[PDB]
Amino acid sequence: TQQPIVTGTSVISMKYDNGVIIAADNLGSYGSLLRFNGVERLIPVGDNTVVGISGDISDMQHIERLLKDLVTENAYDNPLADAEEALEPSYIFEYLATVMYQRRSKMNPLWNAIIVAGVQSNGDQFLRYVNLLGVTYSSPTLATGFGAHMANPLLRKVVDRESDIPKTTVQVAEEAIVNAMRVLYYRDARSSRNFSLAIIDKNTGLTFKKNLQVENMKWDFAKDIKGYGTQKI
Amino acid sequence: GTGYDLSNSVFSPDGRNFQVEYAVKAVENGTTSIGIKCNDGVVFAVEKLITSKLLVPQKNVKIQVVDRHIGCVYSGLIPDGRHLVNRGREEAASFKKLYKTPIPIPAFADRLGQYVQAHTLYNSVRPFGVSTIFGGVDKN
Repeated sequence: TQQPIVTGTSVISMKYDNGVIIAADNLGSYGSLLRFNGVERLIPVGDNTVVGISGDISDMQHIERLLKDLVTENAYDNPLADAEEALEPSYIFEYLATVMYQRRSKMNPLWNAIIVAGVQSNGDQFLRYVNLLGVTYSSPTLATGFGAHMANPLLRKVVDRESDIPKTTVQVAEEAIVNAMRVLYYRDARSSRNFSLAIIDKNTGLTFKKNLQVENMKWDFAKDIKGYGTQKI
Repeated sequence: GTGYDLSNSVFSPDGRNFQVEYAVKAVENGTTSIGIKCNDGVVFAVEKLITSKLLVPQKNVKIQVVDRHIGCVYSGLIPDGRHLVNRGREEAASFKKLYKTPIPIPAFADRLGQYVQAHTLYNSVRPFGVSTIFGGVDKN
């Protein structure tokens, strides 16, 4: 049993016609102190999977080390490591889920919420969640922490059910994700303006975008607000 | 008298360990393998005898990798070679976990060295029946 110390907030994602998109800001909070700003919370595994992690940062770094090892280990005595026997998004997820559930079962969790995004070898999109309790689930859109409350509602207006996937383009999807990141920056006190975004396309491959910034913010209407009820000036 | 060659860690009257010398015979009886150090790397090559047309070509790989920067090849009892590489891998993982940096070739060499030497210390184990050629690139 423990308590999280340095933490990462939301991780949001959704799937479109040809792949999946996942994003997360670059902040490492220490309680209410916005302590670290160069924190990458999207972990690429090979060229078909990206693991986004929220929660305790020390545990995130541990999970990072675990993932790099899975890659090394999978390459051992494996002449097809970069082909038919390369790590699949589903293998990576099952592994982490297994670990997450064993750790909670020993009353010593990895204090995180994880989303595994990727494209399988047969083209299928892969999007699944797992957290510190070992709980898992899939949906056309997935978000952790605050994003679950404010991002899913916006992302679900684009893909409300399975049949909406093929009708959704990378452009529409990325636009929706970027808008969601802005909304989170407006109402989540533990969020940052800078974030990373990754796209896993069954055709274009893996596109990892670093140092993005929330832009086109509306603040002007603030000049007209005065007092908290009766004040006029 | 005699019998100095029947037990692994016994010193013969001339200070030798006959069981280790017999292990060498198993090595000399094996396929040939080599290693060449170049101006910025290393190359490993090995002879793979074709027992019959039935062996699927290019499928019975003998060269093995340790971590991501080390290659190992050997001659003699193949299973003993694999055993040694498994240990080498645990050894490399352990070093990286504690020190972060991938294991230096000289450091890795001694790791395999100490383990192999350990198998000449007791009569409860047999020496390794392989000679191993390995290496890679590191910080220097």
